Amino acid sequence: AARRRPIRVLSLFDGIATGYLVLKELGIKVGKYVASEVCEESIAVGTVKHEGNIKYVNDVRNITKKNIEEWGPFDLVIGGSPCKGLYEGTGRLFFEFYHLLNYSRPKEGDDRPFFWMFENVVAMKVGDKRDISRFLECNPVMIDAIKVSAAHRARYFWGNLPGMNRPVIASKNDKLELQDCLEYNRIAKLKKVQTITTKSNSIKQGKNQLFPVVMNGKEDVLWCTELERIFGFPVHYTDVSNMGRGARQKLLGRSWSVPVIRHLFAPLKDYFACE
Amino acid sequence: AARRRPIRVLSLFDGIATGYLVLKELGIKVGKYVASEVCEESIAVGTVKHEGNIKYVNDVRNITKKNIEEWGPFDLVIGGSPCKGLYEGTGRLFFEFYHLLNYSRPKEGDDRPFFWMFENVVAMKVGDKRDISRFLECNPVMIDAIKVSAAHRARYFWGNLPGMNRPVIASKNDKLELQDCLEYNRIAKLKKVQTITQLFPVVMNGKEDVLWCTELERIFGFPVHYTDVSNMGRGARQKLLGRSWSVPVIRHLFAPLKDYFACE
Amino acid sequence: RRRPIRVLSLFDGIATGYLVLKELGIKVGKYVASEVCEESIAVGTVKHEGNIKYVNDVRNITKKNIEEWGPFDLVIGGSPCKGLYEGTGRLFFEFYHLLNYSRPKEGDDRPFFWMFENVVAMKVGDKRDISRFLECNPVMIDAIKVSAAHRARYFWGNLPGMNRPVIASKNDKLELQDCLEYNRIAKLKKVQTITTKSNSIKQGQLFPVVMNGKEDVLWCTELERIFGFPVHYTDVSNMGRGARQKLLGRSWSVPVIRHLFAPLKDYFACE
Amino acid sequence: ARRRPIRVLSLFDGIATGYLVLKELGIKVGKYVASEVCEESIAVGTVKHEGNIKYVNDVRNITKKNIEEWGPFDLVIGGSPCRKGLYEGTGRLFFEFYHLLNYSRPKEGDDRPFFWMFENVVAMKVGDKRDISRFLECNPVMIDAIKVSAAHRARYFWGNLPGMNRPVIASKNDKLELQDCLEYNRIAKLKKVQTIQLFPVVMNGKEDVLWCTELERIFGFPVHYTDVSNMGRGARQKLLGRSWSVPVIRHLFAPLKDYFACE
Ligand SMILES: Nc1ncnc2c1ncn2[C@@H]1O[C@H](CSCC[C@H](N)C(=O)O)[C@@H](O)[C@H]1O
Ligand SMILES: Nc1ncnc2c1ncn2[C@@H]1O[C@H](CSCC[C@H](N)C(=O)O)[C@@H](O)[C@H]1O
Ligand SMILES: Nc1ncnc2c1ncn2[C@@H]1O[C@H](CSCC[C@H](N)C(=O)O)[C@@H](O)[C@H]1O
Ligand SMILES: Nc1ncnc2c1ncn2[C@@H]1O[C@H](CSCC[C@H](N)C(=O)O)[C@@H](O)[C@H]1O
Repeated sequence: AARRRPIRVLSLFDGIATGYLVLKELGIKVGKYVASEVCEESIAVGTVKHEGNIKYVNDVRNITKKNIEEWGPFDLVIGGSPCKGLYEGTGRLFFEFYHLLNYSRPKEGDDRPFFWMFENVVAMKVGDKRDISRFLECNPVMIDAIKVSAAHRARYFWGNLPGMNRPVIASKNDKLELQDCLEYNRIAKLKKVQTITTKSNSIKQGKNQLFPVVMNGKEDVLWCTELERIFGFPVHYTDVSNMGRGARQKLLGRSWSVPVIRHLFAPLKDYFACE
Repeated sequence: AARRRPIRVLSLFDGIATGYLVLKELGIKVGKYVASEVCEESIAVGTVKHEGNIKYVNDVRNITKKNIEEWGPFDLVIGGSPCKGLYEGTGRLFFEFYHLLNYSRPKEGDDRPFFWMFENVVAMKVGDKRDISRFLECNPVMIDAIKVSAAHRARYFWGNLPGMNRPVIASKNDKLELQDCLEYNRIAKLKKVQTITQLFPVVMNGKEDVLWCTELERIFGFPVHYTDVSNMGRGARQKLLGRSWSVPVIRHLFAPLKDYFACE
Repeated sequence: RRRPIRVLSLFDGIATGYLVLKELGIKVGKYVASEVCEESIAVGTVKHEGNIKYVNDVRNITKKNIEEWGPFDLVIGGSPCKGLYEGTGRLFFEFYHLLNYSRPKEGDDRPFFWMFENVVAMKVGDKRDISRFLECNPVMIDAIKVSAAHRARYFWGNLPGMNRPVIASKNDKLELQDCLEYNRIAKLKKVQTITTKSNSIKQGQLFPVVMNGKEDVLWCTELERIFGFPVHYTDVSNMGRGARQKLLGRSWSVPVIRHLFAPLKDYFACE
Repeated sequence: ARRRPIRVLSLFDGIATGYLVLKELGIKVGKYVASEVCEESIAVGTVKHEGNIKYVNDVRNITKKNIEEWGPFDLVIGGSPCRKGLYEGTGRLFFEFYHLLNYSRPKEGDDRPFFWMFENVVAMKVGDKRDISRFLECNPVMIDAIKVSAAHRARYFWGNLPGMNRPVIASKNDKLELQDCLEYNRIAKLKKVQTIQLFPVVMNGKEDVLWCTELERIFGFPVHYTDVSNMGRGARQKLLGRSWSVPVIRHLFAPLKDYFACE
């Protein structure tokens, strides 16, 4: 942290503040974090677990250039689309990411560094993936969390962060297999779970809808605290505002894999203040 | 400057080649004119009436960046949307124009002149009009042909052409009212025809009658018998002219390009 | 001391006669047409700015009318292309009677010219019969000598130098590639005879024109050139391919009618 | 004063009513050319007139070279064959009469007298009556034989003969009523026969049709004028049914005496 400043981030579709969490877990000094989220449950998680440092705004469709020019400047712009295709409904929110990203980019004649990233699910009509790549002038890299977690989570990542397209290597602290994410006296029938959506149908193996955990000879679904270890979140990250299996699995099912995002944000320690 | 060159233009959704027609009438040298059009009847009009000077390609969807670097460079990129909204069906062809326009833009910092234009009708959702303004980073200038032609054709013009908000004035040769565009022994009830896509406008021999194809051509400012090509009857001639630009509106927009490219 | 020509054209069609007299420079003082096609009437009414006095079905033209509209210096007619004494063929007799009513009274030296066209494809007895009525033998004139299309037609009449052999002019477009628009190659040099039905374009059934490697039928503006009509002569009253090919298929070859009317500059005013 | 015999071409001559009327009229006939194809009809005028009538053939085979050879002619006459109408079938044989008539007319400006006549039935389409008048440049005069014979025979007569509209008067020798035409012991129920369902004649209180000799007196022909070439009841009535009425023609031809030689 020499002659550099704290980072100034604009996270759209921020969810449960995965981005702010990683910048802190890396030790990057976070000067400003602007989140555009509508889920009042998701908003509760970042407001509490990060002690109101995140400046929450509102629906991304009501953000204007005048706002981007005032809240800014931004060093980082990140967005993860909501998991009808592109030009219909929720998918066409990407264009709201497109415009705010362009409004945030440095003006002609400002060589200052500017990084961005946009995640989207791998399950996507190839006409759409080809289209986003045309808008962003950039081709995605597929990063599967299986290499760094105990879950299949294939996602496409556009952007320009240093060493994105670098291949993924695990760390010694990553709970690599399901038995490492489980609580006491729980035996994982498998090693890697299938992809996890918001619905409970994603917790049982695809072929016969079989439970992945066996406690006391009887099969059981995963607990909420065990989902948090699978996605790399801190334990009890989502124990907020009286949420049950319903919400907790919704907020996590939509989320990023934290060890994946840390793989992308790790080189940002080079360009901004750290402590 | 003074050492100018002929103009290199890519025209998407070209139709009946109003852009090339307005250019040669303006007196500007055209070195290349690349057109993207899929209507064989429309293709035939610009192919015949301009002696193959127009390079046709195909469906704009099949144009890649390699094509733009082969056929380029370009000084002018012009496009007119096909009149469900923007994000569905034929409205979303605009994004194809959006990418090919950005592909064709000069290299960053290249001081060469480069101008573009995009047209769309006013009968458009305000949500789509704003979104196009957000994509192009530009606000439309509305120009109605009523001031220069005998037609109601209000349209939005996105672009960076010199002086687009310039006031629209008529020429000495602009056929302003309907009676100036009619064939022999025909009298016009009206003086400015409403839009073309329930009283008849023309009375001949005391019997009401619709306009003729040759009369539609004079209304939009096209040369007479401009659409008499490829056995097209009243049907095709009307839909081609119905979807087409008004010539004096375009000549108004393209006029200041003479001070940037060659002439004669 | 000559005066403008006064002509009565029966079965007038698209006013080929008026168009040719004009292109010759003969001053026309009165042109009385008998035509029923509302499309054809529109073509001569517009292209000649209403100088042609249209009347109607020839069967309602009476002697009292010929004496009112007259005198006539030229009386021309082309038959509708079942034989003579049946159907539309026997309209020739309506031409026969109006011609004789238009003739100068016994004791009038004034010049009087007439003409009657009919198709070569005709019963051998019907050709003898018309020639018996008109006291005149026909001369076969084929547009193929002056145009790019076979058009064999018989011409009864008494115009100066009809039976003269046909020779081409410097501006006649004799081969098909002279009548085509841009980027079109003619597989042929001379088209077979053209009729109203669309099958006249396919050569007994090859398309005559090739564009972009794909063969195509003739366009309308190319038919106008093949017959010698001015281009866009039939682009009138929202007519599509249906009417244009119908009117031109029945039409006269303009370079042929010019051949016959050219010596009439000697007998009437010209400017 | 210095007149000559009459040179006549009769088309569709039938049983030669023209040559009969001319000699009965007292007019000197120098040449009579007839176009007829019925061999029985041909036989009547050949025998009843001792070959003075020059028969040629079907009118359709008569060319202008013939009309110049056999001519000149002073009289051209023709009766139409009596329905498809004019422009179909036997109606259009009129046009063959048309051209041969105009072939025979004098050179344009020649003052010599030339007379023609065309006959057709009143049972005619008005459109064909109008067309024939347009061709001939002439309007027909209707003459019914009822005024001079004992029959209904109304026919149109196109032509240029002197006084064709002249009022029809009967002569002292015209057999006017049916009883005057009948053989012995036969009584006529009627006074005038309709054109050629009760019987007209009653012989010995029994009904009976007319005899061939009685038909010959009805049309004004000489008695036994058709007793030629083994002709039975059928043929004689056919020829007489299609014939002219002799007194009607004599009416038309009477004024020719003041133009040609009479003896
Ligand atoms: N119209 C809108 N404006 C702003 N945010 C929206 C939105 N519609 C959906 N969102 C939010 O976008 C988020 C996308 S899910 C992904 C969020 C992030 N990757 C995470 O780790 O949680 C959801 O939480 C949803 O609430
Ligand atoms: N998918 C596609 N690719 C290329 N061109 C298309 C297209 N779909 C429609 N078009 C063409 O785009 C035109 C839009 S109408 C506008 C034509 C033009 N403004 C003029 O002055 O004539 C239509 O003629 C249509 O044929
Ligand atoms: N009964 C009638 N009275 C008047 N004209 C008629 C008619 N019947 C047919 N016609 C016309 O006669 C024409 C014969 S076609 C010949 C027209 C002329 N030769 C030309 O160059 O166009 C047709 O146009 C037809 O409309
Ligand atoms: N093709 C033809 N050429 C010459 N004569 C013909 C003919 N066809 C029919 N005819 C004749 O025309 C005649 C019509 S009957 C009229 C004959 C006359 N009126 C009389 O007094 O007898 C018939 O005798 C018939 O034989």
